[PDB]
Amino acid sequence: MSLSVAEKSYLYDSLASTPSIRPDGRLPHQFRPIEIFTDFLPSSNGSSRIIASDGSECIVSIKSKVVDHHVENELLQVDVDIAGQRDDALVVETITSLLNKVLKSGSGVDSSKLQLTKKYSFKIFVDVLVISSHSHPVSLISFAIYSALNSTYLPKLISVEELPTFHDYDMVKLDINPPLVFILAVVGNNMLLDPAANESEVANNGLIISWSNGKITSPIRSVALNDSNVKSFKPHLLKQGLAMVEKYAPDVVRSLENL
Amino acid sequence: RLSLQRANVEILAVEDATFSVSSDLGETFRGIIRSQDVRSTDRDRVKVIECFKPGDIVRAQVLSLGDGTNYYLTTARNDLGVVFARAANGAGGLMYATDWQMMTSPVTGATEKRKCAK
Amino acid sequence: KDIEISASESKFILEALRQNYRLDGRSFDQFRDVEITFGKEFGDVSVKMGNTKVHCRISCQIAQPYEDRPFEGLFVISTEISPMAGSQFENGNITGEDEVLCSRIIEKSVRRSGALDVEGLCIVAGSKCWAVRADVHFLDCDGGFIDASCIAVMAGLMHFKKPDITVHGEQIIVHPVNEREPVPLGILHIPICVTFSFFNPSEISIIDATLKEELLRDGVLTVTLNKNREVVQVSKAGGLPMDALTLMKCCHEAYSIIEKITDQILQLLKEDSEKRNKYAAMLTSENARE
Amino acid sequence: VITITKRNGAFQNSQIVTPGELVTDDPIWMRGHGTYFLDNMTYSSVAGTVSRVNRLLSVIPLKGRYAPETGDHVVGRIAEVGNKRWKVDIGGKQHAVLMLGSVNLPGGILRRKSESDELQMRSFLKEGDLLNAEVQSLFQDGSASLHTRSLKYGKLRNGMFCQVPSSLIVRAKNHTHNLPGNITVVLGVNGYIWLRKTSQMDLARDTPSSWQIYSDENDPSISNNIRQAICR
Amino acid sequence: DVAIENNTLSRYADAGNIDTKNNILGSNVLKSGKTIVITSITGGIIEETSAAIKDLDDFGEEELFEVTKEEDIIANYASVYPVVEVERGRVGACTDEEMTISQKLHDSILHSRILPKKALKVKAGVRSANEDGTFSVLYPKMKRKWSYVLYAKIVVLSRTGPVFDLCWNSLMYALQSVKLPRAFIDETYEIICDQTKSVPLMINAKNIAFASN
Amino acid sequence: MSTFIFPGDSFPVDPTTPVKLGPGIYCDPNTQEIRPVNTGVLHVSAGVQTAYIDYSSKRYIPSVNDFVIGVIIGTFSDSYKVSLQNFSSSVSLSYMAFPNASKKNRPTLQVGDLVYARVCTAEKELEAEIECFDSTTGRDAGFGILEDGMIIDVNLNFARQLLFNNDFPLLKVLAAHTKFEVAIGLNGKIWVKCEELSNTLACYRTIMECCQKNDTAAFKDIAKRQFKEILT
Amino acid sequence: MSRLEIYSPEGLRLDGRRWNELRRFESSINTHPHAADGSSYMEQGNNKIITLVKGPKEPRLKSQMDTSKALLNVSVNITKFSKFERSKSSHKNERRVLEIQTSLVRMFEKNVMLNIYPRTVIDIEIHVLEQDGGIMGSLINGITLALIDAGISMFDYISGISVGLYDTTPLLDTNSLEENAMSTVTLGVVGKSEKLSLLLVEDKIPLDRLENVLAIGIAGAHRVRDLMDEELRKHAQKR
Amino acid sequence: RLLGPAAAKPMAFSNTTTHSEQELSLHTGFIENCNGSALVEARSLGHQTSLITAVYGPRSIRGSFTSQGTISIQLKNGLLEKYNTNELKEVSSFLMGIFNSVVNLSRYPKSGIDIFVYLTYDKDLTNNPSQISSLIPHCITSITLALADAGIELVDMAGAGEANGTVVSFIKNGEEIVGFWKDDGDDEDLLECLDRCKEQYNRYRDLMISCLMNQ
Amino acid sequence: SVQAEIGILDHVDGSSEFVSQDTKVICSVTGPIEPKARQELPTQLALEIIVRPAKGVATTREKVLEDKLRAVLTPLITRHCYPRQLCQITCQILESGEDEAEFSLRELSCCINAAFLALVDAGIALNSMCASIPIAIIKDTSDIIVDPTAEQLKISLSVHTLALEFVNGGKVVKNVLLLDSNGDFNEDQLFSLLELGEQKCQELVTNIRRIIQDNISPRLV
RNA sequence: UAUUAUUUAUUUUAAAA
Repeated sequence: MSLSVAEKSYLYDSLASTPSIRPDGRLPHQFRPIEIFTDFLPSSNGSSRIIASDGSECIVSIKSKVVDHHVENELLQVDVDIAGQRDDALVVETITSLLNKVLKSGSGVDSSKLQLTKKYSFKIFVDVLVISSHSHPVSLISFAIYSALNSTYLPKLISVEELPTFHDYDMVKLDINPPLVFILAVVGNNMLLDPAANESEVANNGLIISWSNGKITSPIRSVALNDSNVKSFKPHLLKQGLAMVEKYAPDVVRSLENL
Repeated sequence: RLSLQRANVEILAVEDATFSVSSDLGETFRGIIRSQDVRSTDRDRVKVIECFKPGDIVRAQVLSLGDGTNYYLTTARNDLGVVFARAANGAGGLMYATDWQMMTSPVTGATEKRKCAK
Repeated sequence: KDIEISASESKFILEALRQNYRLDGRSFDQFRDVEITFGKEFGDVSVKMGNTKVHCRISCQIAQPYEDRPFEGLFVISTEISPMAGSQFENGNITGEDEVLCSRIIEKSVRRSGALDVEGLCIVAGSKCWAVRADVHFLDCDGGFIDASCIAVMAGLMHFKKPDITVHGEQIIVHPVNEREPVPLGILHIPICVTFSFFNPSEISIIDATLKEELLRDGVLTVTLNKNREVVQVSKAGGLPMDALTLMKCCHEAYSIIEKITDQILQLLKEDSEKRNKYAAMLTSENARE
Repeated sequence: VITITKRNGAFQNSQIVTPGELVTDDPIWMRGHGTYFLDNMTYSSVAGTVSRVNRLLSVIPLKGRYAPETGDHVVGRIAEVGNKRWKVDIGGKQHAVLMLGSVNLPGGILRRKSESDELQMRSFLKEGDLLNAEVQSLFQDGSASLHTRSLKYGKLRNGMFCQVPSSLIVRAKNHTHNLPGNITVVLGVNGYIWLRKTSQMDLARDTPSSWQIYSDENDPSISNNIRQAICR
Repeated sequence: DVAIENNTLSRYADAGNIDTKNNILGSNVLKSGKTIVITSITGGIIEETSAAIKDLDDFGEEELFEVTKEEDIIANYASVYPVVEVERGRVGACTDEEMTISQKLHDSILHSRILPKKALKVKAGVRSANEDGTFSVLYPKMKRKWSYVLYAKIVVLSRTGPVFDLCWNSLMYALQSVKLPRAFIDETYEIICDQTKSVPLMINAKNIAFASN
Repeated sequence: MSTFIFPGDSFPVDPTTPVKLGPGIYCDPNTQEIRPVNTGVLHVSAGVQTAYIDYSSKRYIPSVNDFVIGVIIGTFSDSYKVSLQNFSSSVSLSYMAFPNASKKNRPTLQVGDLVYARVCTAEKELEAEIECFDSTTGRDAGFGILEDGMIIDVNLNFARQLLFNNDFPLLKVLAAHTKFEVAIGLNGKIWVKCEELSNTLACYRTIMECCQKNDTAAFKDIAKRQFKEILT
Repeated sequence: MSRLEIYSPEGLRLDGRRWNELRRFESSINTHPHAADGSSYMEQGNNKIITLVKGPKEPRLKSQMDTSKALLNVSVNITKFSKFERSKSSHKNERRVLEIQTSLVRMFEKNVMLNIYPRTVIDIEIHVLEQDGGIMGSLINGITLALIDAGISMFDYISGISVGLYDTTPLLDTNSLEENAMSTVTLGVVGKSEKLSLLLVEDKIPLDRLENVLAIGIAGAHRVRDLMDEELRKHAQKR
Repeated sequence: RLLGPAAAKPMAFSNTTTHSEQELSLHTGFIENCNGSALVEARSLGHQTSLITAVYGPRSIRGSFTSQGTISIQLKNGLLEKYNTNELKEVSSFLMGIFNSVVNLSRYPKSGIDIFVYLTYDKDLTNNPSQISSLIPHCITSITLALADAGIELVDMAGAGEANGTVVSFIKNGEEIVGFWKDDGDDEDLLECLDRCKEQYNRYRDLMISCLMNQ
Repeated sequence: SVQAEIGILDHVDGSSEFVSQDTKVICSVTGPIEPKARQELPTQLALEIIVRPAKGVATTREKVLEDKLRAVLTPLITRHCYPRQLCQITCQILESGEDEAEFSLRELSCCINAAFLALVDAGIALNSMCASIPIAIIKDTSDIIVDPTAEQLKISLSVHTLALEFVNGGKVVKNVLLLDSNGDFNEDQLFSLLELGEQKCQELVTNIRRIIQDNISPRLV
């Protein structure tokens, strides 16, 4: 739902206080309960479904294609499709352009782990289907592509240059370090991790931070969360948010790589 | 646009006699001249077809913001009304104001009733 | 921007149906008299059935086949409707329900059901093939849009002729239409559509409803048969729920119509072929001995 | 820390009647909701339990939105400012209508002529505002007609909004209650709840006009312990 | 009054420092009054097949072709495929103005006989792999044939009236400043254009025209 | 004096004699010359000398003192919304434009009802207005709802010839076969009604066929063959 | 796979079933409670469909409001990964979707009592996660089960079943491989009756063979209604 | 006609056939269609950039009842170095999140402002083989120029700079950050990125006022 | 000699069919009718011009064909006596009668003649009459020919479309509505064909006046 | 100010006297 200007000023004064009074009252580093299903699409090499606390849901499918990397530039393509939105929408093309940067072959994802012959390699097709969304889902999708890439199985290669052949039954597991994306909301001088729906509506600005190989990696953004209260932030808040994810990201990876 | 009880107009200028006026610019305002605000003598029960025509230039003082979408204008003054019109909805000659509710073109000689301003 | 039907007009037409009366004077199982007219160029056909008038235009060009079927030719069809057939149609409304359903039914009847010999349209496998296109122009709308359009396309495909091709090793040369006479397409069977309109005051079904009857309709059914007693395609979605007995009666009644219409197209094509081949008796090369 | 429930392998983890089946063949009945009449017999249109009250035969479906009735202390949000009325989001099948002659106007009546009726309403009751009112009457389609003709109903502020299913609202004499910790709850029968700090009116009226209620200005100083109480 | 700047955006702007990752074969920046016209010309290459009856090696079919063939004067000339983009502060698809100007430029270039088809032929080469001279290209009947395809994009800024005359005059300047990159094949073998060597487009100055309303 | 004329032709009337402008001729607001704009037969009547052109047309243009058959397409607070012809602009029918009207009583007319009215206002820059009783003469007989029956589409020249010219044998040849009641609208509409539907159906088919066959002498054979066919 | 036997003399098909045996039918209700008013996860064979019903609600714009009934909008989203080969979006592939969506709207607008819900709209959002033949029939089953979950009043069930005809032997619930080798008929049977609300024949079938195919089609569709009905009984008694 | 023959292929150039200071030039006010114009050009090392920005506003939105204004920024390809349409709209949403914190939105009720940036020429002269990061600072300076020329209220000037794919936009003489963009780059580096961009921001902050006070 | 029919279509106000050589164009006119919000003109009549090709979809080629056909019919219609109204003029090209990829004058000329006849059948207020002919000059023998065949177009140096405006019995050429010329020509050839065209259009309206009179006269009384 | 209103009408309670 929307929010009235009366309760908007109520949340701003309570969140910006030195004791951050969250709506649900969690800590600025606590996340909401998440349900993640994996391995349910037989036709796909990997699949996952994630259900957020506010009813948000996202489905990821992973297909593969044998391609010559000498002629195929990007070996990892992300195709996002938000329900109720057009394919040429701005809210879709931005996340599509952003997810292809966190999962860029040779950057956030090393192209060596999906190579085959000297001539050929595997191309990963990550298709995203956002069934329901209440806030910016770039962080919820990153969790879904994480659990899907860590459960993906690609056909095993059987090996003068000739076209490659694969075994009939046996398949190898795709071992790739999948980057993670976090959303941070600044409300005055307080930094919040995983902002809710109503929380992201009164925030002064937002932060997007990637995380791969146990460290902060490119890209990172500072996109707004609502056109109403867009406020410039002190550089110490950027450092505080960039340092807060370093303190709690391993707690996420440990709680996310268990599958 | 002429309705039975209102006359939709398009604001082209405004006072700053000096004024201010701006094509593909996309910047234009519009108002509504209600029948109750056409004249001061006998406000109710008038005929806007005999006071305005589509394409006529009207000098009118604003009353207030109508419904956000349109403004509310009035012409219940001697200096407010049609200030530049043409015969047969622009298909004739340049008419000029004469009486308080009569407008005529010199060359063609045709007369048409308006709500003039003089 | 739509058609207004008065309450008295709706009641009169329905009550007339309850008394076995159609305003035009046809029976409930009577198809409108179809009239095929051929233009100058091949593949130019104008169909008139009642006040409904439709004009078709066949064309072809070299195209890339589908990688799933490198040995078949393509078939394209567009059934856009202009305000010419009635101001209720908006120009540029290509995704309308009438436009989509008309294209899909003729596409299934021609391409999918093997009416057009797509394998004969293969030039070079996986590279060169004929893409036979069918353009349909709705001239005057008095109902029976897809019924008239299916007769126009099927008459145009049998009247259309493609440029000739000679196979010379690995080379292939397309003769200009001015040198060699073009070659006709391969038409296996001739599917003809028949649309049924249903009403309820014990239901009444009429064949090939006019525009006025089409607006007071409670349910529509489209069947497509050929003279080979084959059910090419059937489309029924919603409206009055019907059972298998009512459908089979519609199919048997439609077969009596599509069989006569088939013989007419074959006869009207033969008459048009002789009109434009007056001196064809002198130019015969393969002749009998003695 | 995060609690991530993980699953692998699959996609996920009285009389009952279904739509289309026969509930009774007795013509002497009064068909209610979830029930349709056909050929002197009675069939079900939804999936639920059969209800019998006197002669009213109906089927209560499982899942269902809020059905507004006459005299309901509801909490709704303003959707749009329409011609001589408001569209308030109650949570039913349709938006409920709040007529102009059914609220406590600021200056008593409209100050005209100057602006239209609709533009003058947005000055104190814009889109998205949250308030509470009572369903005065119902339309033929089931739409609710609200009214704010008392000091008890007004524009909500100084609190936070939460939503629960409408079926989980136990009926009681009082709609709003005072809670320990200087907090007041507004249990709307439509499922909309408004948790706010106890005000001067609800504390002094439940225990034993002007545009001051249409003001969006929150309370200046709220205790930090009171706001954290609303979260719990 | 008009002011133009040719080859300003072109790949061959500097004869000494020819750009590597440039694509424009020739450009022109025109400004008449307050309207601004920017016109660049990229290009591609297409392989043409020999569908002629001469390859049948039959005298009868060839004689029948020569008798029945009718003269087609404009068939020996090609045209450019322009893309007009008049910036008027709007969003959406192509305006009726942009589409009409593109069609007029195509129809006038074709009828005025600016680009004959023989003037867009590709003198095909074969680059060799001699010993440690890495590569070497040679230029001259060959089997495979090619033809140049010219694409033009026009961006009109600060439009104050009819701009078709300005788009045409800006295109006639850019056409008189394009160079066709020489092409060659290696020794699955697609064609490659030269990195620096190029030949200017032989446009007959007899047929070039200018616009005025 | 009747002659065929074309647009742009010279008007065969001297500018000395004052001539009244009718439908077909146009007075240029600039050059003040009288010139034709339509294609048809020119008519000039030798006190007042009027001139007009009789052109073939099917799109009805509202003109005052015209009897039309309209279809109600919209009910409102104080007026109906009537359509005189498809795709055309709708006309206005006020609730006070009825015999024995009252502001406290809404007329019993719904959408889809056929009304026989009179055009009382036809301003080019405004919406046309109709009424179901003559505001000038007080007439009311014949105006109002056309219950049941069937409406027919004809060109404007066929409808005008049927209402005005008493020599048009269509009405006479129809009475020779069946008794009926007819209402002719100048907007190309003809409403007929008989006791039995079979008679009304034959009247519909005859008026349809007689409209396209301009041979007036063939109306007798049309009704003879049409009424004889429905007997089968 | 490869060259297979469609209907062996031993009465066994290529996937092991028999002529009158359906694929496995696992339906689910209320799978998306916090994202729609009606939810149904349809899993018929390898077909995986998510059907979401959002309504009846106020229309976002008054341009789509009916003062006498509700508006029914069916949106079918066929994912890029529904098949083996990840299909790329084609301009021709959009026409087939519109025909399916229109056929579904016209089908359920006659069975759903839209008069009870005036001035409202009912959005049906469908996501096909995997398809393996008989996709049209499975789409019908998902809509019927999702509308019931949303409490939308209907006259009866609408069961979707697909029947194929191989030589002279009809086969129930055709999969993808069988549709590629025979003619296919999809049916929309209303409840336990023998009345059809949908009949799509997209391939050639002899007229003398169509009578029997419909009989076996409406029969097997009654079995589909039982499987859907039983799922609603178990979900209502356990809650 | 348009598009041309589908069988034609674009030209291919082979790499084996034959072989501190960042210049700036600013202009404003030259498009009659819009209210405020701008033209920024920069040529450093083997990469030349030249783009044009036009501002059409404020435009009164019919029937709108918003309290503050709405900014619409749209990037559009030009004639050289064409980027994908997805990444262009990504920079557009990043730019809109910047100017919504700079442009006085409360001073424009029931109206919107439409920005049009045309990347007319993005030359690159590298010897032998995200590239969009080198244009974000130049686009921010171009919009602020055209927004100031259009008489639109802007709370302080806005500029940015690049530091190996790291783009940071400052305000109040670098006191507060209004935008953050970083593609590729390395790790640990952050203090030197904010420093190299801040000195580049002050270089652009005063050069924009130079051409704005002359002419 | 040319063929033309009137009132062929039922569900429109006015229709026509014009034939020349092999070019066939069917045109329909409906108006005055209710215009769209983006179409209405406050003082005069709005036109909706639509021409559709015989093959394929409507491309940008027919867009400039609409713009030229619009420039001819707009001064030919008394737009001011239909304020806030719409007129839908739709031309359907049945056969092109020429090489569509090379020439489009034989279709433009027929659309003008078909639209004018359809406007007469509809009853729209026309300020005058109109005639249109295609003109070409042959390469070898620079001879001006009126209404050239399809083969003569492929052997021509320049092609021309002349649309004139006739008043007073079809004898006084009031103005030159449209003269569209493409190819190679100089000032002497222009006035040579312009003078030749003025007398070929003059006998066209004389034949058009006879065509429409043979149809409208049996309708009226 | 719903026995109020919307004009090419988004009113969805116009019934009683």
